[PDB]
Amino acid sequence: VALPKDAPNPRAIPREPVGEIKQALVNPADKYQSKADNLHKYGAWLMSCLPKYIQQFSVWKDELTIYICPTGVIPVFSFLKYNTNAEFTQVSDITAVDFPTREMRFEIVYNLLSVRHNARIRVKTYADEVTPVPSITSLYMGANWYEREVYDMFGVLFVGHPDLRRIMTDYGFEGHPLRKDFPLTGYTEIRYDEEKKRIVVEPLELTQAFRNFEGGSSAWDQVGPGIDRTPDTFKLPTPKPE
Amino acid sequence: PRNAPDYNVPIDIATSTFTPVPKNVQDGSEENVVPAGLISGAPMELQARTVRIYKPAKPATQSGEKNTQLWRMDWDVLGKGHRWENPLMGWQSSADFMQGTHLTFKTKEDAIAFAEKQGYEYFVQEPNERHFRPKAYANNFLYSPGKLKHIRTK
Amino acid sequence: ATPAGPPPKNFRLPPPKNWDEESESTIDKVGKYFLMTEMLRGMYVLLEQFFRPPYTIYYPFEKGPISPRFRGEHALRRYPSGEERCIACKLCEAVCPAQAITIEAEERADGSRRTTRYDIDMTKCIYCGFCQESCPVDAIVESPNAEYATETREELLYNKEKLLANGDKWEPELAAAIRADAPYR
Amino acid sequence: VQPTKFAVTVRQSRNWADAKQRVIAAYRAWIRAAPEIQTMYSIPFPVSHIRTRIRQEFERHRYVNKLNVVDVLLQQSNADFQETMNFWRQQSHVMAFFKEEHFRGEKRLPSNFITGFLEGRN
Amino acid sequence: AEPQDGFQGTRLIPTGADFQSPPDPFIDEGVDEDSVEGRKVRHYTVNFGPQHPAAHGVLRLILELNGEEIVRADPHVGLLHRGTEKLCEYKTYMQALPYFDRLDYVSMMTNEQVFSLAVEKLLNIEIPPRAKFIRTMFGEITRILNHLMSVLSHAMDVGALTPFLWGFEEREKLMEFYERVSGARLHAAYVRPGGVHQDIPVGLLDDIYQWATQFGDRIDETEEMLTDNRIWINRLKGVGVVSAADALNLSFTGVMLRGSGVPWDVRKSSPYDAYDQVEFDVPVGINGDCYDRYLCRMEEFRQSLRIIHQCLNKMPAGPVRYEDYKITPPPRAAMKENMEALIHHFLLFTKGYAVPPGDTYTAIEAPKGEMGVYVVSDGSERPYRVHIRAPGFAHLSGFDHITRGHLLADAVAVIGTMDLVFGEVDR
Amino acid sequence: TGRPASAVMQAPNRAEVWSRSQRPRSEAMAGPRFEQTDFDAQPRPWAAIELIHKQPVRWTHDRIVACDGGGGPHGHPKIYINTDKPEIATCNYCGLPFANEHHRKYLESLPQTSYPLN
Amino acid sequence: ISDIHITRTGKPLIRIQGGRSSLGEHTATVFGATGQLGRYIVNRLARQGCTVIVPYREEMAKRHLKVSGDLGRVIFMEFDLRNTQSIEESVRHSDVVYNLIGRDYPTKNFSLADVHIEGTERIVEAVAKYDVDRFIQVSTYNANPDSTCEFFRTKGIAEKVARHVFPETTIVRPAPMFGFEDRLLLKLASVTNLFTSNHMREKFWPVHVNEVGEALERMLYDDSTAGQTFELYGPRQYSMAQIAELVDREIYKKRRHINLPKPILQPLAELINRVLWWDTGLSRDQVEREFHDQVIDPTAKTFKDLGMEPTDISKWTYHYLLPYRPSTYYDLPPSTEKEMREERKYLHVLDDQ
Amino acid sequence: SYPTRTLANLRKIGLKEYFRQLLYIGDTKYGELVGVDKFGNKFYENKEELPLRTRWVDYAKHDYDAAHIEPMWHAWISYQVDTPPTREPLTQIERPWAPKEHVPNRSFTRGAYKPYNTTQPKIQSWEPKAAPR
Ligand SMILES: NC(=O)C1=CN([C@@H]2O[C@H](COP(=O)(O)OP(=O)(O)OC[C@H]3O[C@@H](n4cnc5c(N)ncnc54)[C@H](OP(=O)(O)O)[C@@H]3O)[C@@H](O)[C@H]2O)C=CC1
Ligand SMILES: *P(=O)(O)OCC(C)(C)[C@H](O)C(=O)NCCC(=O)NCCSC(=O)CCCCCCCCCCCCC
Ligand code: SF4
Ligand code: SF4
Ligand SMILES: [Zn+2]
Repeated sequence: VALPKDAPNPRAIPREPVGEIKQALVNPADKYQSKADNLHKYGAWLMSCLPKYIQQFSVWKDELTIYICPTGVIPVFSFLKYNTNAEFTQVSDITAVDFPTREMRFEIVYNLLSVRHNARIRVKTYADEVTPVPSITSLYMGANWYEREVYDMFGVLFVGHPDLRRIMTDYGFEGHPLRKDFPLTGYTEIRYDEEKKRIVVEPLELTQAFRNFEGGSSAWDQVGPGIDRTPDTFKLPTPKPE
Repeated sequence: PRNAPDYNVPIDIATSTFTPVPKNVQDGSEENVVPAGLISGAPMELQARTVRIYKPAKPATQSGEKNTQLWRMDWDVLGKGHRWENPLMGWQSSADFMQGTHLTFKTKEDAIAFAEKQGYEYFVQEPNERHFRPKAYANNFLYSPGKLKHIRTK
Repeated sequence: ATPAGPPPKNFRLPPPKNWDEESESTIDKVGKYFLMTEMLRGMYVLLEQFFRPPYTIYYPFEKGPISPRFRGEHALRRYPSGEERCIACKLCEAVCPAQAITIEAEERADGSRRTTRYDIDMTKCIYCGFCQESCPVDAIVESPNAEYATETREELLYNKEKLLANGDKWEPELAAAIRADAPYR
Repeated sequence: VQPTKFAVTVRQSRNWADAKQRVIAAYRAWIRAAPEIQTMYSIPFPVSHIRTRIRQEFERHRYVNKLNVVDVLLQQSNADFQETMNFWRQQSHVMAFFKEEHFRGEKRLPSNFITGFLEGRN
Repeated sequence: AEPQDGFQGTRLIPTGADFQSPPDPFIDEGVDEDSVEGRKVRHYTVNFGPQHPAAHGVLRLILELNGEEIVRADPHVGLLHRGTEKLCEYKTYMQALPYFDRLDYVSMMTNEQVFSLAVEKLLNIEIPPRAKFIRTMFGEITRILNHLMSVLSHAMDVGALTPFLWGFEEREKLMEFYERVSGARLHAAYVRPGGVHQDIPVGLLDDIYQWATQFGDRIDETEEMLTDNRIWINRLKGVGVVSAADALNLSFTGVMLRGSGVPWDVRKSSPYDAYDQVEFDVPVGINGDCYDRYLCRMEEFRQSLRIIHQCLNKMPAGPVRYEDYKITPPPRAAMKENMEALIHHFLLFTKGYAVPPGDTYTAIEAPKGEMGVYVVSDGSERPYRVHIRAPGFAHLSGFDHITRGHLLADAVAVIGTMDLVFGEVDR
Repeated sequence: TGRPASAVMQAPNRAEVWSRSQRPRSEAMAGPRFEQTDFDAQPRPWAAIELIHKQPVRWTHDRIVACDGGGGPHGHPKIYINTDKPEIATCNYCGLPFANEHHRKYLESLPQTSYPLN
Repeated sequence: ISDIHITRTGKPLIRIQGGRSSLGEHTATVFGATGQLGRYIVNRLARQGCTVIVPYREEMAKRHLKVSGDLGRVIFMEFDLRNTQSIEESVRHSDVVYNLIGRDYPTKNFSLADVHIEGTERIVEAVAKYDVDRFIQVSTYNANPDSTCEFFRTKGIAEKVARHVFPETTIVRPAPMFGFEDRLLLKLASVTNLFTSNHMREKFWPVHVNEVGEALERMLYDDSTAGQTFELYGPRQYSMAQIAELVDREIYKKRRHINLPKPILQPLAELINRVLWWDTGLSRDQVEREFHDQVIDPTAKTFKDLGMEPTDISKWTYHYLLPYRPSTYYDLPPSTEKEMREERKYLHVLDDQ
Repeated sequence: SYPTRTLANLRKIGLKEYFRQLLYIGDTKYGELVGVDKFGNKFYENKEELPLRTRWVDYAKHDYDAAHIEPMWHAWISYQVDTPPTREPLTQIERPWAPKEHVPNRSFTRGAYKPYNTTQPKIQSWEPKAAPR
C-alpha cells in the first residue's frame, strides 16, 4: 500500500484533554418573547380587517393561528394570498384532525408560507360528516391533492373541487381510516382464492390480535398546567388601588 | 317490531359468521340526528353491537386519578370471535375488529351524541363517587372513658 | 419570491448577449461541434476507470464490514453460571414498535421469576434494536448474523427454544460486541 | 370532466327538486352502463342481475329526508361511477360488490334464532 | 346551525366560482363549417410504470396522448400507502420514530430529524451542542446520500449508466458511517427527541475526514460525464419548465422551487440545529428547467461536503443526549446502579414520556424539498395526530401542469428531476 | 415423535418440566408437522434451573451482601441480599447462592440442600 | 355447520367457524392432491381453518396449494405409492383420509392395476392401521369389477378392496369432470389433431369439478355419508360431439378429426403411449373408454342427498373458454352507414406530427 | 486481478493450488493462515490487498455456505474485531451447555427448525364422571 506520504494518520494525532464540561440551562420558549408582541399585533389586525369570519386567534411560540368560520374560507384565503402585508402565496399542507367529542367532528388545518416576509400562518376551520367546506383550488393549484387526501382519509367534502376522488385508499374501499371510530386493522382483508382464480375480499381475522397498551398510561398527570406567556400589550389593564 | 332482530338486513362485504343480527339500521330518516352510520362506510355490524359509555374507575393499586377524568366509549365482548388460541404458536387470534378501539369524550352527552350519530347501541354507566367525611388526625388519640375496644397501633 | 426590504444587490440578471456578442472564437466554437470534444473527454474518463482497481468483494469468501452495533438475528443469553438472564420484566414486549414479542411468565419450580413462553415473529420485526436497549440484564441481543434465509416462514417464528439455542451458539461474539459498545450504551 | 373522463365538480344541491333530479340522473347512468360493466369486468351474471342489484343500492337510501345527506350519497355514487367506467377498479373489487361470491355466500347471517344457536351465532 | 340547518338545504356554501371576477378589459393580455378545422381528434391513453429504478417503485401514471405529446397526466398513487399516520396514534413517541426512517427511504436521518425537532419543540427542551453538530453532520451526509440516489438514478433513466455505479461506491462508503453510529445500513433510528441515541464511536470523525479528502474528485468525475455533454444538455434544457410564480402556487419546495430563480432554503430562513453555525451557499437556477435543477443539485454536493468539514472542526464535547432522564433514557450503567435511573429507564420504555398539550408545524430543509410534520399532542404519552408533509407529494401533484404538451421521453426526465420516492408520497 | 430421546426429554440435562404452564416436548412435538423430521436437529437448549443449582454457595461474614451478576455493567441491577435466616439466600435476578457463615453448622447438617454448599 | 363434531371414533372437535385464521379442527390427508380435482378439496378445507396433509411426488408441482392456508395448515409430505412408511406417517394424525390418486394410462412404472389396486391396498391398509374415522375413496363413473376397460375394471376392483378392509368407506363415482384446467373442455379447446374410433359418440353427464370439490367437503361434514356410494353427475345427457359444438360455438376453432377405426387405432395407441413420455391423450385403454357410455347406478346416492344442485356445462362454456377467444380489431363486423358518418367528424391523420 | 499480482501468487502457491481457487473463489490470492474453524474452514489475511479483501476464507466443504463459519470467526471475517478467535479470551470460557459441533443453517433440509407452542392449554375442561344410579 502506497501511503500518500503527506497525509498522516489522523488517529495518531493526540487530542487536547477536555476537562469539566459546562452548559448553561436555557428555556427555549424564552427566545420567542421578542416576537410575541407583533405576532399578537398581526393577528389582531387580521381579525379587525375580517371581523365577519375570524372568531379568534392563538399564539404559541413562533406560531400564529387564525380560527375562522367555514363559510369564510374563500375571503380569508384570498386576503392572505393577495394582500401586500399578507403575501402568503404557498399552501404548505392541508390536513384534518378528528375530535369526536365536538358537534363538528373535523378540524381543518391549513399551513401557509410567505416567502416574501419569511413568515408562516396556520388557518383552522371546522367541518362535519355532512357539512362541506369551500375548496381553495381556485386560489392554490397545489391544494388540489391535499383536499383529496382530507376527503379520502376523513370523508370531508370540498364544494367546488374538480375531481374529488380517493387518492390513497384502494378502489372499492369503504370507510375513512383517520376517523377515530375506524379500527386500526380495518374491517376487511384480501387473499388469492385458488378456486375462484382471483383475489377475493374477506372479513378480517387476525392470527394474533393487536395488543393495545394504552391502559399503561400514568395514573398521575405528568406535564402540569404550563405557564402563561401573553404580552402585557394584550392583557387587560389592572385597576390600581385607591 | 319492538326489539325484534331484523334477520333480513342486507349484509355487506365485511359481514362475517361473528356478526350479530341487528335490530335497527339507520334508515336516514330519524329526526334531529345525522345518519352518520349510513354514510360512514362502516359495516352494518357497528349498528348491531352495544357500546358502554362510562367513566373509568380509579385503580385499586394506586392513587392517581388522571384516567378517571374522561368518559370512555368501548365495545362489549361477544360470546364467540373475541379470542381463540392459535393452533401453531399458541397466540390469541380474534375476529373482533373493534377489540382494540376505544373513544374518549369530555362529557357524557358528547358520547351519547356520537353514539346516536353512528347508530351504536349504548349502555351508560353512572360514575360511582365518594361520600365526603371530615378526617382528623386528632381522633387517633381520642379519650375513652370506658373499655378501649381498640388498641390503635399507628 | 425575494425577501422584503431592498432587493439583493444585482439580483436582476444582466441583459442577454446577442450571438455576435458572445466571447467564443468561431474556430473554437466550430471545432467543438464537429470534433465532439466534450464527449471525447468523458470517454477518456472511462479509460481512466478501466485501469483503476475494482471495488468488488468476492462473497461468500470475503465479507463486508459490520460494526459492533450491527442488528442481526435475536438471541437469548445466559450468565456465566448457566442461568438464563431473562427474568420476564416484559419491557422488551412493551417497547416493541411492531408487537413482534409475545411473553408468558410464571413462577418456576424453584420460585424464580422466569419466562414460560418467549416468541419473536421474525416477519413482524423491524430490527430496530429497541428490545435490547430496554433490557436491564442484557438478556435479549441482536447477533451479527444476517445469513439465515429460510424456506418456510414457519421457520421464522422463533420460540424460546430457538432463541436460547442461538445465544449458546453466538455467545462469544455477543459478549464481544457488548464489550465494545457497553461504554456508549 | 376537465381532469378526468368522468369527473364532476363537487356541487351542493340547491333544493329537493334539484336533489331528486340528480339522483334520477345518477341512477339512469348506472343502469345504462350495466352492459358495459358486465363485459369489462366479465361478471358471470345477467345484466338484469346487475341492474337489479344496482337498484338495491339506491333502494337503501330512498328514505333519506336530509338534503345534506343526499349530496354526500351522490358524491359517493359519482366517484364510484368514475372509477368503474374508467377501468380503475379491479374485477376483484367489482364482483366483490355482489355479496354472493363469498365462499359462505349470501346466507351469512343466521336465518332465525335456532339455526344460529346450533351453529354458534353463524 | 349545521348540520340541522343543512337538513333542508337553506344555506349554500360560497364556492370559489362565486367569487370569480372578470379580468380588467383594458390591460388584459392574450365556428362549425365544412373545413377540417372543426374536426376532432381522438386521443389514446397509456399506462406508464413501473420503471426499473428503485425510487419510482410504485408509479401507475395514466397519460392521455395526442399523437406523441401529453394532453393530460393522471398519476394514480396509493400503491405504497401503508397507514403510517394511523399506526402512529397507537404507539408512543419513541415507538413512532422508526416510522419516519421509512417515509423517504433514501434520506433516513433527515426524516427522523423533523420528527425529533417537532417533538422537542412541544417538550420545550434545548438539545446539547454535540448532538446539534452530530445531527447537522449526519443531515448533510444524508443529503449527499440522497443526491447520489436522485442524480444518478435520474441519469440512469436518461440512459447514462456509468455515473450511477461510480457514485454508489461513494454511497457504499457513506453507509458504513450509518452502520458504525447505529447498526443499520438503511434505517438508523439514530436521531431521537433530545439528541441522538448513542455517542459516535471514537475513530469515526477521522474516517469521515479521510472520505472527505477525496469526495470532491468523485463529484468532478461524475460532473465530467454529464454537465457539458450535449446529449445530456439536449435532454434537460427546456424540459419541465415551471415559472417562479407557479412553483409557489403549486406548493413546490426545494430545488423545484429553487430552480426557477427563487432564493429560498429552510436552513437559511428558519435555521435549525447547527446550520446557523456553518457557512454554506444556496444554488439558485435561472430557467426553471431540468438542466437548472441538475446543476443546482450538483452544487449542493459540494456545499454539503463543505458543511461536513466545518462540522468536524467545531465538534464540541459533552452529552449527545438531553441531560434529563424524564425524557431521554439513562445510561445502562446508571440504570444498573442508581434507583432513580432504573425507575426512569422502566417508565420510558413502557409508558414513554408525556408531551405537553398543543400542536406544532415543524419544517426542515429535507433533500427532496421541504419536509414538515403537524403533531397534535393531547398531553399524554402517545401522539393524538401525526401528519407528514412530504415534498414529493406536492411535486407529483404538479406533474400534469408541468408535463403538459411534452413528449413521453420528456416526461421520464421530469419524473427524475422531481425527487420521488413513493413511500414518501404515500404515507 | 416418541422414538428419539430428544423428542421425549424436556432438555438434554433435565427430563421433566420446571413450571406448571410449560408444555412437555412430548406433547409439543406430536402431530403432523413433526413427521418426516429430524429431532436431533431441533433446538434443545440445556435447562438453566439444573445449572444454577450446581453452583457452590458464597460464604460470607456479612448480613447484607451485594450481587451485580458478576460482570460489572455486564450483569443485572445491583441489589442487596440479607442472609440472616438459617437458609441459603439467592439473588432474585441471577439465582446465585449466598449464605452466612453463622449457619454453616446448621446447613451442613441438612440431608438435602438446594445448592452444593461446598 | 355445527360447532361440535364427534368423530366416528368418538373424540369431540370444537370448531370456530370462520376463515383462514379460524379453527376447523379437522385434520385431512388428501392423496392425489396435485391433480385437477385435489386443489379444490384442499382449498376448501384449508380456507376454513383445517390442517391438510398433502402428500406429493414432485416438489415444483405442489407449490400452488400452500397459498390457500395460514401458517401450520398445509403440511407437505414427500411420498411414493410404493413406499408404505411415507403413506403410514401421512395418515397417523388424520381424521378423514381422501384418495384421489389415479391415472388414465399405464406408465413404465404403473399399470392401471398398480395404481388403482396396489395403491388403494397400500393406502387403505394404513387407514385401517390407525383407525382413521372417515376414509373417502374417489372412484370413477362406470366403475365395475368385470369390465373390458382396465380403467373401469381396476378402479372397480379398488372399490371392492376399499370396503373389504374398511367397511365404512365413502365411494365417490364422479362423471367426466369439467371446468378450469380440466381435460374435457380444455381438450376440445386446445387440441387440433384429434384421434378417435367411435365418431365422438360418447354419451355421459358432465359435472363441474367445483361441485365435486364442494361435494367432497360435505361428505366429511355429514356422518351419514359414511359407508355408502355416491354418483355425482350433471343434469343433462351429453355426447362428446354435442359437447364439442359448444366449445365450437364459443371459440370458433377449427380442429382435425381423424376417427380411425378401432382395429387400426388401438394397437397404434399402445405404441404412442409406450414411446412418448407425456400424456398424449390417446392410449390403448383410453380408446376403449370411448366405446362405453356412462350408466348411472340407481342404488347410489346423488347430489341431492348432499343438498346440492349440479349445474350443466352449457351455462359455463363462455366462462371457461373466454380466455381462448382471439378477438382483435380485424375480426370485427363490417361497419354501418350511421357510424361511417361519425368518422367524418374526426381527422384520422396527424399532419403536423 | 492483474498480471503482476496473479503472476507473483503463482510463484507462491503453485499450479495445483491455482486451479483449486479458480474453481471456488475465482481469484488468485495468497495470504497467511490465521486459523481453522471447528467446521474445518481456513482463514487467511494479507494487509496488502484491496480494502475489505484483506481477510478471506477457504471453506472445508465443496457445497460451501456463508453459515459454515463458526461464530467467533464470523466477527473476524466481517472486520468486526481485529483479534482472531485464536487469541481472543472470550472463546476460552467453559460452557457445558455450549454446542459441541458447528451446526450451520439447517433450512431446506429435513432437519429444519419447527416452532411449537411452549405453554399449556389455557382452560382445563371437566373430566366427566357420571355418578352411579
Ligand atoms: N377428472 C375426470 O374427468 C374424472 C376423474 N376421475 C378420477 O378422479 C381422481 C381425481 O381426478 P383428477 O384430479 O382429474 O386426476 P389427475 O390425473 O388430474 O390427478 C391424479 C392425481 O393422482 C396422482 N397420481 C397418479 N398416479 C399416481 C401414482 N402412480 N402414484 C402416486 N400418485 C399418483 C397424481 O400425482 P402426479 O401429478 O404426481 O401424478 C395426481 O395428484 C382420479 O382418480 C381420476 O381418475 C373419475 C372420473 C372422471
Ligand atoms: P321515487 O320518487 O319514488 O324515488 C326517487 C328518490 C329515490 C330520489 C326519492 O324520491 C328520494 O327522495 N329519496 C331520497 C334521496 C336519495 O335517494 N338519496 C340517495 C341518492 S344517491 C344513492 O342512492 C347512491 C347509491 C349507490 C350508487 C352506486 C350504485 C351501484 C354501485 C355498484 C354497481 C355494481 C358493481 C360495479
Ligand atoms: S429479555 Fe430482558 S426486557 Fe425482555 S422480558 Fe426478558 S428481562 Fe425483560
Ligand atoms: S428489534 Fe424487532 S423484536 Fe426487537 S423491539 Fe424492534 S421490532 Fe421488536
Ligand atoms: Zn445476581
